[PDB]
Amino acid sequence: IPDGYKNEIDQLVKKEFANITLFLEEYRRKYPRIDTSRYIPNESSEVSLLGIVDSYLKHQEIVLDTLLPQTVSNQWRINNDYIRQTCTIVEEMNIQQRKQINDLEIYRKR
Amino acid sequence: TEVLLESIQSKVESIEQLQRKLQHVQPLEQQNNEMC
Repeated sequence: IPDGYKNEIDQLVKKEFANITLFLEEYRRKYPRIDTSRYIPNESSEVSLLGIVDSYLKHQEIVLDTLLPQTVSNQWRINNDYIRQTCTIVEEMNIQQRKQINDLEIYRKR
Repeated sequence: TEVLLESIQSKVESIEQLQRKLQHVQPLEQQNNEMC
């Protein structure tokens, strides 16, 4: 009985039981360390010149040189093909485990 | 600051054009992200 004998035996087993890094782990408490929230805002009228040039121009020039297209979609789709080779390998192992698992149960059945 | 206002305008308009054209591979991203 998948509802009586298991419940019965469980009670009998129950009755016999009645008889018988520092920085990382601390951050886990649930707060990430704040980063530099400075570069994005700034102010023309406000304080500090370096922020204008020591924050925005050079990074924007590096951005415009970095922000690209020369290769475009070819570099992306080349990596997409690699992901498909990686995926099929896992499912082949899913099969190999599936066959040997059923094979062991098959021997028990006899 | 005005020089940068020129750059922010010229560079960001090019970045917005480059970004919208690229679209984060948004179809290739979904292709790549759904495979992940």
